[PDB]
Amino acid sequence: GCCSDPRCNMNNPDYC
Repeated sequence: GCCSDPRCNMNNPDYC
């Protein structure tokens, strides 16, 4: 998933 990447977790609270 994108939350597998630290970036998506920070950048996108929608994704995570």
